[PDB]
Amino acid sequence: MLNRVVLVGRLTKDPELRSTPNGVNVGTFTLAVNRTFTNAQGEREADFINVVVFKKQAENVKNYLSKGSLAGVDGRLQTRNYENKDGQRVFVTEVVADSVQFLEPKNNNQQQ
Amino acid sequence: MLNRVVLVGRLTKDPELRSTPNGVNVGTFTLAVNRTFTNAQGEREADFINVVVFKKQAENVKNYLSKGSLAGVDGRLQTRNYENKDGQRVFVTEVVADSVQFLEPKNNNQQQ
Amino acid sequence: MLNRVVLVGRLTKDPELRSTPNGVNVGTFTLAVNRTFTNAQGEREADFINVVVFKKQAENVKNYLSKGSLAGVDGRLQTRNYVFVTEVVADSVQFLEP
Amino acid sequence: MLNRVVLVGRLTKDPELRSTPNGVNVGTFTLAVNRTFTNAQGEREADFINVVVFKKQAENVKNYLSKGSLAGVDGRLQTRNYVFVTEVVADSVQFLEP
Ligand SMILES: O=c1[nH]cc(F)c(=O)[nH]1
Ligand SMILES: O=c1[nH]cc(F)c(=O)[nH]1
Repeated sequence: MLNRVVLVGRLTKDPELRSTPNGVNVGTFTLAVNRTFTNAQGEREADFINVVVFKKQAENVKNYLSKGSLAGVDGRLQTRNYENKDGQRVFVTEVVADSVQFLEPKNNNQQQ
Repeated sequence: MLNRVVLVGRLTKDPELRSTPNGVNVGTFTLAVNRTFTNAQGEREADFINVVVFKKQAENVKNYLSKGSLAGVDGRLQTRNYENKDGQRVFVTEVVADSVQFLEPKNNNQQQ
Repeated sequence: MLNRVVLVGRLTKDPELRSTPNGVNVGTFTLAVNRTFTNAQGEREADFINVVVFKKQAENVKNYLSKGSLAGVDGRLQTRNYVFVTEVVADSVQFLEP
Repeated sequence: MLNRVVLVGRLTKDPELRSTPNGVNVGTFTLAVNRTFTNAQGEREADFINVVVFKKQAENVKNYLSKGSLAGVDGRLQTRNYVFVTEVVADSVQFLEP
């Protein structure tokens, strides 16, 4: 069934890259996306989307993407449930990126 | 900034419609979206997206949408943080629908 | 760069199916997409989008999709030339009717 | 019915700005959208999409957007006629450069 997400935002931290003994690399980062419908002084808010990326895309994210860089994301919305180390159920909604595009560096509105 | 979600899935329960004394109606429902990339016998999984709808769209959802109906959704991805009644922080990612389209009823693959 | 199109409409005619000299199936159809909001006059307009789909999905388009069938399409917007033509290249198609 | 297009590309020429006899500003520009994946030969192709934007957004397109400027576009796919023309009608435009 149809499931498509497109985002443009800025990374809040530098991307992390973990791995499982199953041998696959899993990159994660948070995308801060300012709301367009409230972009005006006195009411600018952002949403913070969790993006997850795997395999090849995941390493090109760790190399070339840094905290504060503008990135575009294209993917699916997916949900998980796990148990944290305390025994509480955790429900997650993340964007699984099919492609991540590097748009602008960290400080492009003062450097340009 | 760009933020677009498009979904087609089936409702897991009947939509709920709450209200605040601020006088605005807030409709909510969960959309179950089968993954396209695993649609085959032996590996069909779905993701369960929380959709939120307001004002007029929200009532036309409660009238005309029921558990098991196929619905299409178009909107933004948004995040909230609140405190539940126990004092734990709760982080939510939901789809805020701009439009909700009614596609097929509950039992359309046996009635058609 | 990002390029994504998502559509839901009905086919105007029956899906067509050709092949490439490389042996790849090329399914085509036109989708009538009603506008969700009416226009200044109140009438409902539809747009007529040309969709293209490849390989085995194109065969399932030919088998299970007919004139008037409701379909969802997910893909890219691409431009071709001779007369400039724009079509949606579907990587995914969803069959909303049996 | 659902109809959504999202694009990121660069303008091929300078944005144009006309008006309707009803007094609404109509901004137009062409966006060159590079394909993310290369083709069977390995070359990178771009698509050239016609974008249309209205009212005050069209004015901010004329002020702040120039040939070669990077822009994001969010809107509908619509079809017009005389020669069949398909354009993206932008409800939102994002300026990726100052
Ligand atoms: O009714 C139609 N209008 C336009 C078309 F391209 C088509 O196939 N059918
Ligand atoms: O280089 C270009 N190709 C096609 C176009 F429509 C255009 O404006 N520019």
